[PDB]
Amino acid sequence: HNLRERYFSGLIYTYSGLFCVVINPYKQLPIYSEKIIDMYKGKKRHEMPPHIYAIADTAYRSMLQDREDQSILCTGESGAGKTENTKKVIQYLAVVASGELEKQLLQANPILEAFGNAKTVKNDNSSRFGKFIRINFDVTGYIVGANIETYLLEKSRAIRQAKDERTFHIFYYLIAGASEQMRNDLLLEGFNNYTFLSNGHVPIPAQQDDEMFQETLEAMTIMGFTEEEQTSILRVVSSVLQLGNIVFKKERNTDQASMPDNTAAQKVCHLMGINVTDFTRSILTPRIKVGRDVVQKAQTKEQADFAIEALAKAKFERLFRWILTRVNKALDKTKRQGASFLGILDIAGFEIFEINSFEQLCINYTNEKLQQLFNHTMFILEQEEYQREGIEWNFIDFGLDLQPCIELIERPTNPPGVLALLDEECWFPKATDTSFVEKLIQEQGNHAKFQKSKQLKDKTEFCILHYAGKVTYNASAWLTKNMDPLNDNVTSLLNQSSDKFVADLWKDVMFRTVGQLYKEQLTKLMTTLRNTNPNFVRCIIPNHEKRAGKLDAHLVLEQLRCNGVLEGIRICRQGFPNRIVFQEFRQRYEILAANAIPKGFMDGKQA
Amino acid sequence: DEDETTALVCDNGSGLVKAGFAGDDAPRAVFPSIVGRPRHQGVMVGMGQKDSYVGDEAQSKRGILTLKYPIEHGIITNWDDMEKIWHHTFYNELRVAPEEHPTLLTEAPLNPKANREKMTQIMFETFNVPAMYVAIQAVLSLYASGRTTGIVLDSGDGVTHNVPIYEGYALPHAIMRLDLAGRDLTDYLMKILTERGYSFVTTAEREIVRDIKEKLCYVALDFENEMATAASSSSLEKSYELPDGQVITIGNERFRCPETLFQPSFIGMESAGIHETTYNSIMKCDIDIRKDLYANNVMSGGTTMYPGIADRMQKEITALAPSTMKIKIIAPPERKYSVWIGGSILASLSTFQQMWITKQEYDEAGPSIVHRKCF
Amino acid sequence: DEDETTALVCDNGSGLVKAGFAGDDAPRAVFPSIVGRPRHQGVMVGMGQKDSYVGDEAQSKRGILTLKYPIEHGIITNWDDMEKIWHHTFYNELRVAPEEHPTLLTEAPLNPKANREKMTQIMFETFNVPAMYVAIQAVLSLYASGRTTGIVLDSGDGVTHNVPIYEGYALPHAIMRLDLAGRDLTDYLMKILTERGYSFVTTAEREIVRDIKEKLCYVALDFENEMATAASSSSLEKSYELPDGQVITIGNERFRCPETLFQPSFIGMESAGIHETTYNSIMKCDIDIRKDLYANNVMSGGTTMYPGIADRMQKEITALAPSTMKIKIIAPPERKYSVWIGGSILASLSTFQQMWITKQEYDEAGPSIVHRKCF
Repeated sequence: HNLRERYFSGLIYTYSGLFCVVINPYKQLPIYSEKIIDMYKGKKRHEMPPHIYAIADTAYRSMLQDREDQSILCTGESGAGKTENTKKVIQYLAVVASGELEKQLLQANPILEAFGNAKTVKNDNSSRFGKFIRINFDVTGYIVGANIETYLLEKSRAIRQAKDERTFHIFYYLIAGASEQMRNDLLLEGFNNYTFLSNGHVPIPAQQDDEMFQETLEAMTIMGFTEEEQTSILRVVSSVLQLGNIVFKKERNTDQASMPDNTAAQKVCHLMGINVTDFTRSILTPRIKVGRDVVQKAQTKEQADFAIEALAKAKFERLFRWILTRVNKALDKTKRQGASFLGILDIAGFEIFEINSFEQLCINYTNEKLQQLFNHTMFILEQEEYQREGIEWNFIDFGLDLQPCIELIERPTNPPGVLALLDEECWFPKATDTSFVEKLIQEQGNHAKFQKSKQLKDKTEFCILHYAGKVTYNASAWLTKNMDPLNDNVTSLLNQSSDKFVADLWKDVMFRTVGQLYKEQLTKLMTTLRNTNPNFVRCIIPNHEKRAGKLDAHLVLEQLRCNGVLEGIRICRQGFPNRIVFQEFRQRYEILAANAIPKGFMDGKQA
Repeated sequence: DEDETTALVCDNGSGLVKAGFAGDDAPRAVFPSIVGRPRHQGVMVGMGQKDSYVGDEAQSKRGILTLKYPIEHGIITNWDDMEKIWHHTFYNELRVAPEEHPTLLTEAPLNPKANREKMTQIMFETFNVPAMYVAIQAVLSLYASGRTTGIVLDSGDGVTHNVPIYEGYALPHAIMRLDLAGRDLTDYLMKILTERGYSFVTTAEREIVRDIKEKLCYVALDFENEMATAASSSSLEKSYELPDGQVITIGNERFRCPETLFQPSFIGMESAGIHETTYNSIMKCDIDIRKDLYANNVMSGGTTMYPGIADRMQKEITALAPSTMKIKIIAPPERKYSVWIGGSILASLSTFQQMWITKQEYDEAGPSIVHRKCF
Repeated sequence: DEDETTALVCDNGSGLVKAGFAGDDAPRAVFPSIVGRPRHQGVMVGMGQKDSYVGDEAQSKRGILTLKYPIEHGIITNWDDMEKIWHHTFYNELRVAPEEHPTLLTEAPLNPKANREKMTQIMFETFNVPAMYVAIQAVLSLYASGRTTGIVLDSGDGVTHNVPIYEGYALPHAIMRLDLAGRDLTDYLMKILTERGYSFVTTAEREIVRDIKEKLCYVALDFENEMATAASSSSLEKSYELPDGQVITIGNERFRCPETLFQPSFIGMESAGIHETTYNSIMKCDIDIRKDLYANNVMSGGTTMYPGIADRMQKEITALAPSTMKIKIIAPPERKYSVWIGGSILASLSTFQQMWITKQEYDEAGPSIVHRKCF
């Protein structure tokens, strides 16, 4: 009701536990202006009422004045305050400091929209990655750098998508938006004539593949991509797309090689400039890397079409990675003191979604480890509280409320954890989703927040008591986006590309599952959040439909829990939530059983 | 190494030994079980001055060397030279210490206790392995094939086995532990080369004959047609040169080897063949269950590398079945080392955590711990 | 409960337990009171990781299965197998838990306390049935074709039973509990098949024989003549084959079973005849009343579903009676399942709401509430 009537009275910005709850209106409230830039320059989180500029100054004065690098935590549903609170701090610093470079972030974002952002449920232009915008400050705390970076590039989404979750939008941006001239340069089969883009939303909701594809091209250019660098980028989008269509025919016994009809390989290889025959036959016949030798136990055509999906996955992954690279090339100043920095967060936080699958397990577990930093720094400020007074009570490390949810996803052997049970079954020369759910069930006790479902439900499904609240996972379609027998022969062919920019994408050439890759992307964004004083800005939905001035406190706490801020509030409660000041106690409780102690009494303690 | 057991693997058969580790679909290293030692070691005009020629090292100067086999038909026989081979496998071939990684030493099912003891004690006294699985040389061929059940053959250079996977899996009367393998194939090739006139008496010349076979050999689907073909060097009487000036013209004798595996009548005593005791394993399985194993006639080993092993063995096993039941051979994308592949893949999943002899398992339960962990 | 009580129907006897729903004319499934349990359930190529095979699921893998019985002689011989039976019937075949689904099971009259206690307990301790019902197997077959009065012989593939209804209802010394079921014709069949040379020992082969008796079988109208014909493969020597090539040309043996239906003493038991005990349960009343018993001899259940049954039994009751009181036999529109069909009808009827065993009925009134509700 505080949150609700506050937002309703305008106060999107409510403190909660110890966090700047931005019950995001999705309009960057003019609490980011130079007046508020300076009304907070000098004014950290708790110094002033709840603000991305209170916390933006926490960050800054840690950067200039405390000479400590910073990271404005900004968690929650993708685009539910992310760009809101991120550009909030960006401008705070832009005038507090010298910003300019984050401005290419805003033109990075459409490209991030293209190849890194994939649609999601509570957001259409949703970053299916979490990015951080590290604004790099002089020792004087002056924005001489700003470099953005995306992790949780759901290469799975680059191949197999989620519900209300398009691929990385460009795949769509490509077919609709990339011209049919490109559609043939990019040999762009239709959205669902491509194995990917199987998600129904051809365009982004409230958006279009055409216009955000042109955002894609032009913004790639503003980052430094030629429309032929862009067009090879797009050939990659489309050739990834082609890959799922490239099927390598299998045999009854565990065999090695068959795909005669490499016309989808013909397409991927025209786009990538690579050889259709090398691509094909070497997915037929990859040199399986086994030790002192790399033996032609050529991947069973199981692993061959798995190398196909792996090629598409890692192909588009390094596509958007080189893309975000150019993003940062023209984005950041190559000159910066940057002796301090501020990593402002734009991630899809605790995602309360309907599809909870490989990509969504990795996303929700990512936000698990992120809100662990969040609630642990809430523990930090709660301890700061108890040490501020003489408080015999230093209540539990509060990010610990997250941990059993987390190794639940992580444990790789010794009966292992969920995503790493997936990883096991991808370490097999074959695919074993059956042994995957074998491990899910037998390991549900080996996890501490694994909710292995009922006698009949657990058989392929289960749950994972995420810190988003429990999130039910059917882990049966994860190996196909995780097996990743990335065919080093075919990816080297992608380096052997005749499309030279395609080679630039995978100048880098079986096991190493994608579950581990997405845990990696988590840990990356997690360090970018935690490596500093995690600056307490929260991105809260009064409506994930990107609305302003409308609220139900329902969606408020939905994102609070999604930012862990409901948990952070419980955690202030899990600690010392309130603090009746001494003289507050004297006023309040002279009438309440003081009786020799009139209010305004002398002895702070003894009164 | 990786987040698995990532357990090392000595796919140590009796004619070949394969180094490696988990998370891999094919042998990391292949060096014969044959460890060699020169005849005139010391200083010669010819030789290369070594002592224990671990693996193909043996095969070098057979004109002036000799060649022993630390494993003979899965019986890990010279566990000094098998320690040479385990040093080779993990400490040299793997070049990752046996002492550091769980290792996996492959063995003939129902191997003598002594060989098991060697494998374990040695991983845990000569190679101080944290936790080594003495893995069933055939059941590994099974695990590599993408299967965990069926007719489980490991045929040839090295040693032949056939594990049934039914109500029973491993018994001194349920698994074919076939000492009829590419070793007997080699010995017979030697005998018939002497018949033609190619006198081979020393184990150096027997390994000459083995390297002949393993390359000049044929799983004789029809021994006799190609035998008449190979009375002269047509396509099936092939030559082999030792670099000292020795050319060996191997007649029908090429495919006279694998037939020893299948049809041991080539030798002249009262013994049994490969597919026969293979079906003996399948027969411990019930009517329905011999029918069952028939589907997975998993095969591996050295004689599985001579032309026709799938056709020969499956012709035979299909015939070795109630005609109400058909049989199909599983051919891994690598058979002779599908022992290695299965051991390493067992090492890859959680399964190796369930299957090693720990170093402690040994030091406590003696080397009998093999029996106490894996036969 | 449940105006049309939706009440699940388990025609449970020694053989076919029939699954289904309120108000239907044939069971939603049929599966004998037999649960299969393999020998060792090893990791076979053909295995199931399960041990409890309810119904014909027992009949399935007999090559490795031993086949136990939930009911025999209308006696629940295994309530845990009847747990299996109602998991099958309701949880599996009705695919609707007997929990929350009233279960108009069946149960023979004069069943020992054990069977009623079980049926209710299973239904209320494995299956927590909101409203179980075990109605009279025979009176259920009565209710199948829409009857309410007459002597309704029901011998399902469970116990042989007859409840002579008249202007009132039957007597406890005039109610047939014949030492007979589908199991007895089965076992006699096994013995007589072994006689001619079709040997059966195990419950595997005995249940081979039960599926013979249920299908390779015939109500013998001229038993010994057909026997002579079928001592050689001429007219009733009809081969069931165990799928290993075990030729069982069930000759005389087939219709030798329903001869045990009409004469259960063929096995060695001192029981009476089925149609004879119809006549007996008929006579035990007054002229007008025993006559009403004479009249309507509904032959019903599974073992009265062999070729020639009704008129055989009818000639029987006529010859086995005075000429002062006539006898007629009713063939239910689905006779083998008439027990089930009357269960389903009583279920749809208000009568299940007038006759059923509630879960609480057992929990408070003891399991004797089945005694209070099964008659």
